[PDB]
This record gives sequence, C-alpha cells and structure tokens, in this order.
Amino acid sequence: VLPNPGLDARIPSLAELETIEQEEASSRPKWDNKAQYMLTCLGFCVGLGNVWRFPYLCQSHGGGAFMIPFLILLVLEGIPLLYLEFAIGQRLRRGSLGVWSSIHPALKGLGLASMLTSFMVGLYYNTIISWIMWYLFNSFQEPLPWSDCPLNENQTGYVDECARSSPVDYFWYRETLNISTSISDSGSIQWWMLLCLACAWSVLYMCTIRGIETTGKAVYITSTLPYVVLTIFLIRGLTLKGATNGIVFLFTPNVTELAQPDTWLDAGAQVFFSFSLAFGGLISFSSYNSVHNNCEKDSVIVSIINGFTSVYVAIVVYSVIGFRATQRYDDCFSTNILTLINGFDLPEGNVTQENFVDMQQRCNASDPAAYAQLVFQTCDINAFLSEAVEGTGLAFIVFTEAITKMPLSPLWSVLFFIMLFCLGLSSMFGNMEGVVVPLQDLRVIPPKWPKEVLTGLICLGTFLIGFIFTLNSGQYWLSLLDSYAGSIPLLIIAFCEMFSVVYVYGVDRFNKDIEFMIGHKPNIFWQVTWRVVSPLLMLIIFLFFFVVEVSQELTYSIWDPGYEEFPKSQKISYPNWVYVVVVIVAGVPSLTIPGYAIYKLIRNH
Amino acid sequence: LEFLGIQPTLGPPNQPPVSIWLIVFGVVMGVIVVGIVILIFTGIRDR
Ligand SMILES: *[C@@H]1O[C@H](CO)[C@@H](O[C@@H]2O[C@H](CO)[C@@H](O)[C@H](O)[C@H]2NC(C)=O)[C@H](O)[C@H]1NC(C)=O
Ligand SMILES: Cc1cc(OCC(=O)NC(C)C)cc(C)c1Cl
Ligand SMILES: *[C@@H]1O[C@H](CO)[C@@H](O)[C@H](O)[C@H]1NC(C)=O
Repeated sequence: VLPNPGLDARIPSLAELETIEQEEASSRPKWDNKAQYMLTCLGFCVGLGNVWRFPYLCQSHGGGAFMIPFLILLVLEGIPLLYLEFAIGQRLRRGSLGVWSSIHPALKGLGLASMLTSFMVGLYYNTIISWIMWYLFNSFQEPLPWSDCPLNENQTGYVDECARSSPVDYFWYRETLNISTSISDSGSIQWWMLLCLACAWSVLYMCTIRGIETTGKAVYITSTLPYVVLTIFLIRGLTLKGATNGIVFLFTPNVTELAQPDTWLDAGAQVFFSFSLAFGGLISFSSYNSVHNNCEKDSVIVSIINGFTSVYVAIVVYSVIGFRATQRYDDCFSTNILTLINGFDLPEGNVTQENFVDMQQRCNASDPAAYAQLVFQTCDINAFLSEAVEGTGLAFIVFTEAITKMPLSPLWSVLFFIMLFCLGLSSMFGNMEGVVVPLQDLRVIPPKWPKEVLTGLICLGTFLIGFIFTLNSGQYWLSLLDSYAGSIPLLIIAFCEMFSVVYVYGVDRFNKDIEFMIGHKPNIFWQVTWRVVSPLLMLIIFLFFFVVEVSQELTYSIWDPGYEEFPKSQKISYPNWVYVVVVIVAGVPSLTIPGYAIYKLIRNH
Repeated sequence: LEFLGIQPTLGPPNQPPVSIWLIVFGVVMGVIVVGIVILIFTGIRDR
C-alpha cells in the first residue's frame, strides 16, 4: 500500500535524471559497447555457476535426470527475478548499499548480508583456483605425476597407500593435500600450497587493480577461451572408444529419483547460485549504463546462453565418464579371461568376449574341484557409470585419469586446467567487484588513499584470513563451508528482495520506467509472477528444507589411512566442537534487522 | 615371458631432475610482477 512518507525526496527524479544525463563522468567509468557488457555479465554468470557447482555432487547425485527439473525451475525463478534485478541499478544509477539505503533505510540489512555472502564465496573460491593452478604447474611434462605410483625405499615396489588405492588418488590426497586422518588433528603449514595461493592472489590482483577498466580488457579473452575449449574437448570426446554411452545414460531418467523432492531443493539452490542473483554484482555492473539502454532482451539472451552452456558442460562431462567406464569394464573383463586361461592352460585367443560364458561353464563341467579355486569378478556395465565422487574429485581424481589414457596427455591437461583457470578468474572478478564496490560506496575512507591502495589492503586482508584452508585438515573445513554457501541467509535476503520491491517500491513507478526507457509493455505473466505465485515457491521450499533438515545426517568423509578396506568411505559424523560455528556462521543477520525499526518506533511513534 | 617365481626388480625410472614446476612458477611470478609494476606505473602516471 506504500506506507512510506516522503518516497520521492530521495530517489532521483525524472527532471534530475534528464539534467544529470551526459554531463557526469567522474568516478563513473562509462562502459564500452554494450555487447562487451553482456559479455562480462554472461561470463561471470557461467564462471560462478559451472565450476565446482554444477558438475559437483549436485550433478552426480541425481545422476542424470537431476537437471530436468532445474531448467524448469529456471523459468519459475530465473527470468522474473533477474528481470526485477538488472534494472534497479539502471534506474537508480547506484547499487550495493545505494538501493537499500535510498529506499526504506530502516532495514538496510541486505547490504552487509550480500557483503558477507560474497566474502564467504571468495574466501573458498580462492582455494579452489589455487588448487587448479597448482595442478596446472605440475603439467608440462610427459611423465605426469598422476600416472604411476612412486617406488618406496625398497627400490622395487610401491608404497602400500599407493598400491591399494589408485595412483591419481594417492597423488591428490597425499602428494598435494597431505590430508590428515581427522578434523581434530592439525598438520604442518604446507608451504607449497600457501605459495600457490599467494601466486593466485597476486594474479587476481594484477588482472583487476583499477576497476572495470582493467577488468574489461581481460574479459575479452577470459569469457571466450573456455567456450572455444569446450567444443574441442567435446569433439575429442565423441571420437573415443565406448563413448556416447554416457550421453544415453544422461538422457534416460528414472522416475524414483524424480519422486524424491530433495532434488527439487538442490536444483533450486543450484539455479539461484548459478544465475548469481542477490549478490550485488549485477546491480553494480548495471549502475553504469545509459538510461535508454535496453535491458529486457539482453537479459533473456544471457539466460539462454547460460542454459545452453549448462547442457553443453553436462554432455561433455558425461561423455568422458562413459569413456572411462567402458575402459574400466574392458580391463576387468580382460582380467577375468586371463585368470581362467592361466588356471586351465587354454590357448590364448580361444576364449573371447563373445564366447566366455559357454567356455567358462564347459571348463567347470569338465572337472570340479579345480574350477572352484578360480576367483572371478562380476563386473558389469551400467554399474561403473553410477559410481560417483563424494566431492571435489570430478576434475582431480576422475578427469586426470581419463586424460592419462589419451594420446596428447600433457597438452590436453594443460588446456583443461587453463579453461578452469579462466572460469575461476571470471567468478573471482565478479565476486571481487561485488565486495569492493559497497566499501567505496559507504565512504568509510576519505578521498586520500585511492582505490589503488584500498583494493590492495582488502586483498591483503583476504590473503591473511585465508590461511586456514592451507592447513592439513583445511579440506575438511571447506566441506563444512561449501554446504553453507547457499545457506539460509542467502535465501532470506532473496525472500526480502521481491517483497521489498513489490510492497515498498511503487510497482507502477517501475512500469512507467519500463515504458519510459524500454517500452513494450510487459506481459501479464511478468506482473503476476512479480506479485504472487513466484514469491511463494521459495517460501514453500524453505519450509520443506527446514522440515527435512531435522533428520540430521551431517558427516564428513575421511581418508583414514589406518582403516581396514582403506580404499572406501569413512563415516565419523561430526565433533560438537564445530557445532557452535554453525551458530556463528548462521543466524547473525536476524539479530540486526529489527533493532533499528524498534529503535525508531520507540523514539518517534 | 614369465618364469613363475622370478619377478622383475630392476626397473626404477627417474626422469625429472629438479621440480620443473618450480621454474614454471618462477617465470609466472616474474611475468606477474612485471604486470604489477607496469600497471602501477601507468596508474600513477595517468593524471
Ligand atoms: C558348474 O559349477 C557350479 C558350481 O556349483 C555347479 O552347478 C550346479 O548345478 C546347477 C547349475 O544350474 C545349480 O543349480 C547348482 O546349484 C550347482 N551346484 C551344486 C549341484 O552343488 C556345477 O559344478 C556346474 N554346473 C553346470 C551346469 O555345469
Ligand atoms: C567446467 C568443468 C567443471 C567441472 O567440475 C568439476 C570441478 O568443478 N572441479 C573443481 C572442483 C576443480 C568438471 C569439468 C569436466 C568441467 Cl569442463
Ligand atoms: C533410479 O535412481 C536410483 C538412484 O538411487 C538408481 O537405483 C537407479 O539408477 C534408477 N533406477 C533404474 C531402474 O534405473
């Protein structure tokens, strides 16, 4: 009903907008061609959405049809709210804290909330990009370390840890991570990891030191390289033995997985993370555009590009998974043939894949008590594809071992890690601007010490706070933080977004703005979504999440070298010592929202 | 050609002498420091 008095005294009026047109240039670096602006936006969106998130356990837990709801959920939450965003910054010529400071200053809570969310996201994406570039460093050599076990001091055999497990598994978990046996124990400083993280921070600083002007120069290649590499990796993927089995595995769904509604929750959280709304970055890009700049069509163009790139990534990754499964199945069948051949002294080349069962039963029927001691393996296809990684291994302990079975292994590994580097750089650009803009807009520092040193001090702050993940057990810490990235606070600021837009800001004003700078009166579905139907879903899914989470199943996997059937999974639940951290990391913003409102109510009303 | 009781033992390889990744990181760090210094010089020079 718009109960706010003096609603116009703070928003830039139409006459003021006309006057400020084409006269202000200081502190507001004008963009180049708007196509480059969409390029940066789409690159940041795909970079944040894809790496470490889509092919993560989100993709490999549903294992197939998981993605079908997601796309639908797109049109139920992506297009509307992204249309609600991408234009507030355009109208107000300011974002971050400006939007929620200039309108209804009583709450002003989404500002610091988005600040904290972006800082949390960056704090761990820096570790992720550090690991990616460390794996890049160890390339550029024919004998890739993740290809053969290191012989121990005996000079004739491998270590038991490397022998029982895989070579690549040992290289990731021991040579690089040096992971601990629990969370309670702390290891060394892992100097090489810290040095790599320092190099990552340095290159991120170099690629953006002055703001958008430096960012755009790098974007022209950062947002285009991965796209060119994905196609060549795909076309290499099809021309592989046993491929196109993963594709038909992905296409075929199971109904029972659709029946369980946790996949709905995961798809909603994933689309919200991927499109990167309620982050402050998009409003910050949009705050430096002309008033008459088109916004409705470029938004759907970006959305379609993101939706197609997701399908492309899924197709490539499942083609590789299918190739790996076929190779493993072939090796197992060859071993099964060889054991019978050795046991029964048959000619080599008589028992093939097509005539294995009949000969296997004929040898058994010839003479019992000699076939009995033979131990056969029951490996079968459609079960090797189902084996998925619990986390972080889909690009480190799976894709590398598939690379090692291809002709140009080092160069192809280099290209793969370069594409991951580029995507991580795009995401870091977006997050870094999204956190650094509100600090400058807050005017917490005087004109002196300009942005060149402000970015330096904030980047150093991030560098010296990110030492925790460099510890031996730090990986475990990351496991407990990523699961709280798209946590409750992000959803609550999301729920705040549109009801503040539709119940505080005049929707008629927004419509008049659309007819002013865009025209093409928005369709009925747009307003009905902006008012009702669309705002409720997230509330329902949040209530469903709250109902589900009462059945706590928190548990972090452990390497556990001192453990029988060592190449397996370890369940240890969680120590209560970190439980208080959930209190620290979650629920803080709710303390600050009502304070100013109650203070004003008791001071004036 | 296996003799079923005699196993090969003299096959130890060692190709990389000293940590080529160290030299790769060194050249990357050099290139990135050059970028830092040129960017800061251009920034402080542009009035
Ligand atoms: C092959 O080895 C199995 C190992 O037991 C035996 O098969 C028996 O006969 C039929 C096979 O259809 C089964 O119902 C029995 O359970 C099997 N075990 C027995 C009787 O102890 C047998 O040595 C061989 N069977 C054939 C068909 O060659
Ligand atoms: C873009 C991409 C992401 C991806 O996800 C795995 C992953 O994120 N690993 C990081 C944790 C390093 C896998 C693949 C093959 C590709 Cl192409
Ligand atoms: C149903 O999804 C589950 C995953 O738990 C799995 O057992 C199977 O791949 C699917 N069912 C069939 C018949 O394929």
